[PDB]
Amino acid sequence: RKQVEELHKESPLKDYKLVLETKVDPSIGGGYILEVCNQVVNRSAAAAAAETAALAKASAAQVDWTSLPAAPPRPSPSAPDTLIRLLGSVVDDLADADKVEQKYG
Amino acid sequence: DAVKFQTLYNVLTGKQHLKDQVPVKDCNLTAIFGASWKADLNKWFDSEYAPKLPAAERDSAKKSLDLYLKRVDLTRYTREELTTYGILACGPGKVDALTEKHLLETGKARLEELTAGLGNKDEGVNAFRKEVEQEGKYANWPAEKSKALADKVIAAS
Amino acid sequence: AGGKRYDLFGYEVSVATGPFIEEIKKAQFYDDAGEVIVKMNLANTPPDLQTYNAVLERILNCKSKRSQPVKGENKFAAMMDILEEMDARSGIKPNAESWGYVLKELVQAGDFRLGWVCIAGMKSLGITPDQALVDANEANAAKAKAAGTDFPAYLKKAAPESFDTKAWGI
Amino acid sequence: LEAKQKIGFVHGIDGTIATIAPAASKVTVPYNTVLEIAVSATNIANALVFNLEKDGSIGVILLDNISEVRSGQDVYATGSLLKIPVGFHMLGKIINPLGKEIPTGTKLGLVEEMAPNIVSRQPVNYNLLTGYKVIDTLIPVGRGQRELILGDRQTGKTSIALSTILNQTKVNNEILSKNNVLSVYVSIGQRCSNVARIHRLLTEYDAMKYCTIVAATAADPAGLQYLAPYAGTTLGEEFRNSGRHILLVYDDLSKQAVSYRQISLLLRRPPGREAYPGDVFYLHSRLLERSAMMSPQKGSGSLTSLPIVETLSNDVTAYIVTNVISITDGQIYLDAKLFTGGQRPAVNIGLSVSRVGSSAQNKAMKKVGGALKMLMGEYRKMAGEQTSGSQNVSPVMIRGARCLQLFNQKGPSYFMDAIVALYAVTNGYMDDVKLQYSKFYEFLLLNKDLPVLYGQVNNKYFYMYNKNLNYFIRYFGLNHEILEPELKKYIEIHTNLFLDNYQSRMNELKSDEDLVQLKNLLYACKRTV
Ligand SMILES: Nc1ncnc2c1ncn2[C@@H]1O[C@H](COP(=O)(O)OP(=O)(O)OP(=O)(O)O)[C@@H](O)[C@H]1O
Ligand SMILES: [Mg+2]
Repeated sequence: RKQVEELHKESPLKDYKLVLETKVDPSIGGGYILEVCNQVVNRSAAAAAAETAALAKASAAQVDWTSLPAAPPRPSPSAPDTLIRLLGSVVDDLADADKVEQKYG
Repeated sequence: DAVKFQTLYNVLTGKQHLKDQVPVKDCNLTAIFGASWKADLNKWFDSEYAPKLPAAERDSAKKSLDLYLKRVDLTRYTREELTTYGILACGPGKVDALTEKHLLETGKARLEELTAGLGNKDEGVNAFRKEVEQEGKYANWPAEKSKALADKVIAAS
Repeated sequence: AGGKRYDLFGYEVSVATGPFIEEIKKAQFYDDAGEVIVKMNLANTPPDLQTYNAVLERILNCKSKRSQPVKGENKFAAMMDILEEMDARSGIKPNAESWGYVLKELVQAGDFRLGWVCIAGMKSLGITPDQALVDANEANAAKAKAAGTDFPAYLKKAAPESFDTKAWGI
Repeated sequence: LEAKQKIGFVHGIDGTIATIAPAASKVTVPYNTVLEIAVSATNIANALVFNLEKDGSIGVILLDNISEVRSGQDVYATGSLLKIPVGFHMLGKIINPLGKEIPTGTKLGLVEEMAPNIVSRQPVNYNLLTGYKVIDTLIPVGRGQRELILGDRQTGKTSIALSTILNQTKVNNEILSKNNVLSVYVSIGQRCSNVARIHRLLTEYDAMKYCTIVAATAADPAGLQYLAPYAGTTLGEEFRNSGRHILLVYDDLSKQAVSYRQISLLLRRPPGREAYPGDVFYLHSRLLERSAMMSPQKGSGSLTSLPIVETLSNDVTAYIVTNVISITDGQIYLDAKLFTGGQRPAVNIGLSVSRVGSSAQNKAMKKVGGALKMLMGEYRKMAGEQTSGSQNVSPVMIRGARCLQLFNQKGPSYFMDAIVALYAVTNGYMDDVKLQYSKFYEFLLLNKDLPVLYGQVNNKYFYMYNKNLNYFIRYFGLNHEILEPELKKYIEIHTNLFLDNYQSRMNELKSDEDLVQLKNLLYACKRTV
């Protein structure tokens, strides 16, 4: 009742008299549904429990455990002049094999 | 939690492939997971999966789980170290002793290499300690363990 | 206490740039300096030459663009995009200090060819380089000369005598 | 605390749309605002108001959980316009236009906003390198520009935009995050497998960091296909107000006009020409005038737009086609006769123009584009002739054909890798070679430095290996004292080494195995280069 007339005051109309009608739901076993001045508030078990279950379901769905996470990014190689002087023509083949292994292996 | 552990059980038992061209490995799985792999896996099993189904399938499931855990513990090692340096050639029960032998032997060999290349046994031991500590730090390996291993190899030399 | 600035639509424009230049100098990653330029421009305060030179200083002296690393980072390309934003977009033109910050980066990076480009561009614009940087450019050039690093190695290797889509690497 | 306001009950539902019957009379709903329908105690079906009627009934567009709608369900009202989440956290995602993320394998922005007025936007000054030489030289695309992409089915309309997205990535990784141009790909009514392959392409080439995807597939509701491009422009809102740059790619708008027609006809609007309601011009006008190059007062931000429209039998006379050519600045017309006739991208230069010109493109590109426009205007008058004067061919007849060879591509071309290849054409260094080796030429010019290999290194700096000369070329220009002579004393030696070592060996091939191998080599070079 307190919430009923408080919502009736919060409504744009309050000078009009208020007539209250209470009904029974077989689907709802806990909580209430209140409508005043074409404004409805639903605080029921069917809604609250499903809302809390929806949060858990969404949180579980939100992550892909079957997938692999993004490894940190690799900056540029910037190979050293010493290694280049030791292996002039071979670092290209080794880098290609490194890409091949990073993709496949 | 239960979702990730069910995915884990499916992957171990082999009912599911992982969601890319990715292999199953201790590294490639514990990296996804929270590094509490075996304890939480066994706990979730004994809690939520064993009491559901009868004991008949439960025994074989626990058996297979222990087998796959041992198999991933074996999978931890690299292929080249496994095959070429002879870690697995004797067998699973001897993998541990052969790993220890290979580690001590390659440590002695690297130490002899450093001493032959540089001399100055103090300098060589220092460089070996630096190299071992850096490789441990890179392999996510305890620094105290690395120092104890290095001292052990130096004593055994 | 200066010549009032105006936008292309003739509207009066603010000059109080100091509070944003201080946030640029106080920045630690040189993408936040750009974000400060943006939040500065939203407030009807467009950047001036001193502000651009403060930003090039912060670029040259910062370590990385963002907190995490990024693949494809080029310390030179950001500076020369600020200079394209200077010459082309805003009409302002750089100065000896600006090209000095530019040349310091090419000295640190050792790229002596882009260095020689900057040395030539200076004198084509009347600017004169610092011999402390010219000598370091020539030193890097002599080093790469004696070392064979005058060009990369992949260019100094023989080509396929036979034409093949796989041999050429495509 | 929070009491939802109800307005009526569900009266009727016809597929994608619905009609509400209001409960009371003094209740009043706004227009274009979102409504909610309690399809169940758990879930809610969002909606939108599109019509109001003298009977008080409400014509409603539905957007979610249409199958769960019935007659008599309670209907709620938010009393606010449609909004979506916006921000940098959304980059790198495929997303329902309702803001819901689509898996793969705080702030809120209004979906329909007014455009930047005539004072709150700067003219076009900076370019947008799509990677293709025809679009970088002769049809210069800029930032804050809106350029249509016309073409028959399966001609490269999607691929030009994808190649733009893949060209901009390397640059954006180099330049700062204020001057980088991000991207949004809106797929209206497309197929989810095409969307999956696009996602995997961007993820392979790492172009997904600087791209988000607004997906409204073919199975999705027509209202969702309708409000997808507004969601895209709504994401462009934030980069406008934050001064950044951003590109929009509206995949086929014909499917958004079929969806708007479906909506309006099922809501019993009067038809018009080709059964459209009539204000689909105002529709695309609202969508596309929101594109702009924002004033420096507003951060000097931008949003480019590359809408795509399918074409039937290469006509430019259809209703929606003319209505969009009316709106967009320029257009990239792709001719099926040329796609089928070999050349790719199948750009038709006679019907593709750009209404910005030199002001968008670069100082180094102004002097090349002004020569190529003359060259192609002269080649257009002569190229109809089956070449009879094989040696008496004009230099324009040479340069034009070699330039068309360079126009033949598969993927995008880097700016430095395009200019240095076109300079040789425009100055006639590449005239002694034959037409067919014009791309293998480019390959050696960009990936196998001939004078660096054969030791003929007299140039002090100018070599194509460094790849950082792009910015000096872009800034100083080609007609400058420091860059002209080194450029000529690289290109003339490259030509001489080619003509001496490679052309001779090529012309010495007689076998069928070797000629097929050189054939496939040049086609591979025409694709990759
Ligand atoms: N420049 C090109 N070189 C080689 N192949 C190309 C080129 N452009 C497009 N193609 C090919 O054309 C086919 C269709 O291209 P695209 O996906 O762009 O079609 P579209 O314009 O999106 O038409 P639709 O939307 O109806 O599929 C693809 O096989 C693509 O590889
Ligand atoms: Mg397409």
